Amino acid sequence: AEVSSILEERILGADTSVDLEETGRVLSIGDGIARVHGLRNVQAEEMVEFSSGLKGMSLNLEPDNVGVVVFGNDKLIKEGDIVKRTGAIVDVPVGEELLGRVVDALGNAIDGKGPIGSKARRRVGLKAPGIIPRISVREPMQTGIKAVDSLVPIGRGQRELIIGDRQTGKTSIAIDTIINQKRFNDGTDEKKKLYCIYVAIGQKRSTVAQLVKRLTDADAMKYTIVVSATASDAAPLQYLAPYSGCSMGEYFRDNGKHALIIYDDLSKQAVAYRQMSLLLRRPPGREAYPGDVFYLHSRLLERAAKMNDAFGGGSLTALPVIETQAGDVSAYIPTNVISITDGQIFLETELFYKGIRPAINVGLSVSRVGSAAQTRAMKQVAGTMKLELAQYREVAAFALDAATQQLLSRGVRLTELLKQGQYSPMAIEEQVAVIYAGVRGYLDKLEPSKITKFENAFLSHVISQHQALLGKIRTDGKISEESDAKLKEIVTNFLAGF
Amino acid sequence: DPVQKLFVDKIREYRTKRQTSGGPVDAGPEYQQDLDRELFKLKQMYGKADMNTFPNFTFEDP
Amino acid sequence: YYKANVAKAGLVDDFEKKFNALKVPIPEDKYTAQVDAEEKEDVKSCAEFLTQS
Ligand SMILES: Nc1ncnc2c1ncn2[C@@H]1O[C@H](COP(=O)(O)OP(=O)(O)OP(=O)(O)O)[C@@H](O)[C@H]1O
Ligand SMILES: [Mg+2]
Repeated sequence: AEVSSILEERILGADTSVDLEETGRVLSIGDGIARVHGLRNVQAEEMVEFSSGLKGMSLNLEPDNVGVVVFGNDKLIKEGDIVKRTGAIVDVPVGEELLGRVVDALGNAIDGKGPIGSKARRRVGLKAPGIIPRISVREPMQTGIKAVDSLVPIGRGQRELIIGDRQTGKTSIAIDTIINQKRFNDGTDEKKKLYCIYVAIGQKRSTVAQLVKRLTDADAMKYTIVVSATASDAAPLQYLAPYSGCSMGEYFRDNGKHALIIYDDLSKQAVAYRQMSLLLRRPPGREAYPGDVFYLHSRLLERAAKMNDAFGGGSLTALPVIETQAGDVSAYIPTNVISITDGQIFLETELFYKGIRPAINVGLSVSRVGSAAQTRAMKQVAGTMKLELAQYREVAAFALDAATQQLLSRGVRLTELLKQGQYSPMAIEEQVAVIYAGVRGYLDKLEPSKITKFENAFLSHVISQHQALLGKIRTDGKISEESDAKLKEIVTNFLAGF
Repeated sequence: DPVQKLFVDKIREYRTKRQTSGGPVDAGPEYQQDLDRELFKLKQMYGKADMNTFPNFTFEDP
Repeated sequence: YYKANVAKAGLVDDFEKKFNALKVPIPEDKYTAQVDAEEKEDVKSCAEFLTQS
């Protein structure tokens, strides 16, 4: 009954205003690109609209016609159609109204659930913040993966890169990072809350549905936006989705809040851009990618800044995901994005199958911030762990004397310590406890195949009996002398009793 | 506002639909066939329990 | 809310009230009969083993 009534409520308010608008006739439509004739005052990369309510962007301004890319399906545009200029550069809704909503590349709700109540709009193609607004990266972005929080730490405002082959565990790292922020977002202080944005480019709708249901299960859509430009979405949408998500995150950083955006992948935005550019007839380049393929990404990843306290203090981290071919990191787009970003996280299939998951190749993975953007406890412990693994990797290819035998033992113990499961990120203090137990020669007595057991068991013990110690480590943010003595006695007692 | 003849025309066809909805008008067999299809799908996905009152458990001690 | 989005609010109200009235059972200590064992120990470690030692 009231269903029809709320249906009427929609008619009750319409768009009576018909205006005198500039137009153009579609000389030629084919392959997703229209060649409009007219639109004399249409701007560059403006948003135009077609007679069927379908949008497009005027990308080419040639003397005789305007090359327009259609944001949607192309079968509905005929020749001699009508294109009306909307007089507005391409822009997307922004605000907290988008949190928990799945939206398409243009900010249209995609999961039903009504419309977006956004009260503001932001242009996708905005220039990056200057040199003066920024400030060096200070806080840590807690990822939950032990091997990332310890060996390749990520700060807030950094631009890490997750690069690997197909099916090595990149989206898994992204989802673990998203899920971990629940503990901070549930708390009270607003200086730790991190709103997450996930841009899904070229992924089939089933994958994004699995991902969204996984976030819902972990109750992580309270603060997540999902911008999906899946495979069946015209190339002009997969091209533009990263920029839409980056605007949704620029809104957060511009208002003193913190945001995390995860492009997934950028190697598919590159392909969509190449298709667009080849269908506008622009000359190809190397591997057929346009010449402006580096710019495409550099202008996009340069928006992940760390504003100083005069500009709000907000930040915007970025975790672009690249996909290499058989580990050929030396390809074109991989090298471009490698020389654009800060750190990197190399996932390798030889490590994925050898049992090391996440496959993070700690030997090659880097993080320019390194020291900074790491908690003092983690800084204390992960340093010694890093040295121990660095020494171990040198003498690992084989498998005598007591010193090097114990060095290999410690290396292997730490290696089996760094493993982890899926969608179970650990609090930083728990990581510190586990890594401390491992690196203070305690596990050297145990067999390596059993280490995982210990790990799990140990936490389930400390998480109940010694909540006070973990709270101490979190609050004070360091392993004080008394905290160290406690940790020592807890580990010594637990090891024997197990 | 009393001028948009299409506006009031849509509102009028609305009012007629409101009054005539004693049973889904112009339903056709597709109406019932669908209704049945997704009702059965939802029933299968949810469960087969006593879909009326609270079924009882009667557990077993350790 | 669950009652505010259902046509038969009465049926869900009845569900709610039956939930309010009906609770759940709890297990006991019959499986814990190992109680007896403790008493037996009170003989060895304190009467037989202790005295002989
Ligand atoms: N830490 C882990 N422990 C166990 N299994 C893992 C882990 N990380 C990833 N996997 C496994 O790897 C598979 C692929 O994961 P994921 O989708 O994260 O990789 P991907 O490279 O994003 O895949 P694609 O690139 O094809 O989307 C999953 O099926 C998952 O079971
Ligand atoms: Mg993936």
